[PDB]
Amino acid sequence: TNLCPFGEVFNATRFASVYAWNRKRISNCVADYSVLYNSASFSTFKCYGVSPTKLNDLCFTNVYADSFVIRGDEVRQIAPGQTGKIADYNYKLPDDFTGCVIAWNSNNLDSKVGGNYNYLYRLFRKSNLKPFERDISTEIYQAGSTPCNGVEGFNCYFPLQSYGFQPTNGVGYQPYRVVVLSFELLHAPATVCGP
Amino acid sequence: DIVMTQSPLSLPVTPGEPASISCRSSQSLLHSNGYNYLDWYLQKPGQSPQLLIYLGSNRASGVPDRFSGSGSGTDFTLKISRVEAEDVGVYYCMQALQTPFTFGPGTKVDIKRTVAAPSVFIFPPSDEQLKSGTASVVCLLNNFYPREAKVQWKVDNALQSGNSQESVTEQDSKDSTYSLSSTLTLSKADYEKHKVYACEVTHQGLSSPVTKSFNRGE
Amino acid sequence: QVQLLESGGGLVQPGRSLRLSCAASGFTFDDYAMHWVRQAPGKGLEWVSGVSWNSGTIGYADSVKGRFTISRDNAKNSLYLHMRSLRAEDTALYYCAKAVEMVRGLGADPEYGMDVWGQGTTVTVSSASTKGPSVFPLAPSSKGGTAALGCLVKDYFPEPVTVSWNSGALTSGVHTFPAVLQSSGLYSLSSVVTVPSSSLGTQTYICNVNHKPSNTKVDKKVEPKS
Ligand SMILES: *[C@@H]1O[C@H](CO)[C@@H](O)[C@H](O)[C@H]1NC(C)=O
Repeated sequence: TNLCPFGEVFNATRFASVYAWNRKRISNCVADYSVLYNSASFSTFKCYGVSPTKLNDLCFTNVYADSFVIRGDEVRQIAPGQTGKIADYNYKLPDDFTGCVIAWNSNNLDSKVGGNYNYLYRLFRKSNLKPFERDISTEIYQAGSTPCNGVEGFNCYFPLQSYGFQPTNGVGYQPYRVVVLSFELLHAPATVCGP
Repeated sequence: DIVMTQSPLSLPVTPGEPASISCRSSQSLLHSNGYNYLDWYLQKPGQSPQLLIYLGSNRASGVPDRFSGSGSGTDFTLKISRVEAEDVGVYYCMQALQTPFTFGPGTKVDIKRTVAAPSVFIFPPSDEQLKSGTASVVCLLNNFYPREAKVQWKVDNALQSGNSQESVTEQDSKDSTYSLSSTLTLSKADYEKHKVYACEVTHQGLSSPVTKSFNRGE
Repeated sequence: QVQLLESGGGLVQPGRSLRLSCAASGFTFDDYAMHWVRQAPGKGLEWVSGVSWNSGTIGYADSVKGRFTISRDNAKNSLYLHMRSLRAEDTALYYCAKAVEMVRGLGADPEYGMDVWGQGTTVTVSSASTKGPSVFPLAPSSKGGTAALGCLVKDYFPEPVTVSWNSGALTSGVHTFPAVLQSSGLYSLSSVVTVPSSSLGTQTYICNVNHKPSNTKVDKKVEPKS
């Protein structure tokens, strides 16, 4: 009985920005879903494919953890449906999702006193994303009918925009840390599942 | 936003003796764990730098047992017990507590020898600088120890600044001496006006600063 | 064996962008926090940026904050650094270094220990058309012992030029100083050799200047003029 390292993804000191969400594999474990549900620190624990109270007897071929940091308001855009902006340009969920989303407030940690800069979010893309596609590339993006010769006027704006994350805003704007678990039962021997 | 300092700024070492270097900070790096987060880094002449010590005093991997690290609070020291011919270059101390990190100005370690005095020469602009508007004067100092020395560019007692620059070479491998050279550039409007131009050198080995001067219109 | 290869260098006018890339080969790329560290020309090092083991950046330097943008990719084992709105003060080498302590191997997570370093690139910025060197003589002072004479190269761009003396044979007594930078970006340097003065007035001394990008090999016969 060798437990699996979830503690290395939830208590990590640094989380990736939304447009470059971290994507970690987990395999060859005995995952303990008891802690992840009973905990009193989360503020949004949701599961779509399988209700939380029966995760102790479902063996998956593989499991992935996505991790990132989003605005407090926009946490209502991480869902199969419920499209919008962030789910439209940065991280889109597949429609037949079988997984869970865990979002909790981190007002104290991820917000500095004078104004942070390490967190950026995408804007101004050519077309809406497709499920799970990661686009970390930065290229100067065009407004309308104008050649893009490397510089910004009323023609080509730089996509990424910077979060402020001031420590004195209302509850609707302080950062929220999000971890999305995705389960997979591909044709292979079952490895990871609870005791 | 943490500023360090190092001491001594530059020291000459001779192969077969220990040496000690001190790095000082502004805020004590004692973390809650009780570990100091200072690191000591080395750079050889002409290569990428390399790690010496991490976590205050824990010796890095692959380096010999001739280095020692000590200190705490806001003062740390590195001591080389038996220095050799392959311990010359630059040393830095780097924090790891409060981002962004920082590097010290750097200590310059070299090989010591007997003190020698520079030889001084002057060089006026040629006739190719009489049909081109640009006038350049060069003062040359060769075969001197140690690294420290300084120059005044003097024109009719009217010291100048800004326009005169300088450059020095590496330590000669055989006799361990340095060479400095200063240049002064100007237009074709004042060069043919002032008469006596002088390069003044100050160095420890000379009793008084030496002035080498030339006059216009031989 | 562990390898860290970076690419992206080249002359770039001020007010543009670049995208440096560092590729790692020989270890589990996900258990090591990378760093990007500049190195000014003939000066001390300077930390620029970093990234932890979960693609979470750890802040940039105080004077650079606002433009640089770091990014990671564990699938392709790569670390990219996008760089926008340059100025003339951002010319330097750039190394990509690796941390030492693997994550969760022992309080907090590790970030120190820049142990393995790749050979950095040579990013530079300037606005000046490629111009050829100008060669100037430095005749002996004609004042005992051995007197020195040389030649000075001025207003050339870019590096490197190569200066020899007597076509290559004369090697004992040569001195050449690194290329200092000037007001308009056109560099300058000089070389000097010391020879016996009693042996100045009749012998032969020539310094040979070779510039590769401009494709020139000029000759200069240096002798006292009076
Ligand atoms: C670290 O993770 C474990 C379980 O995931 C739990 O104790 C808690 O989330 C963290 N521990 C703390 C905050 O002390």
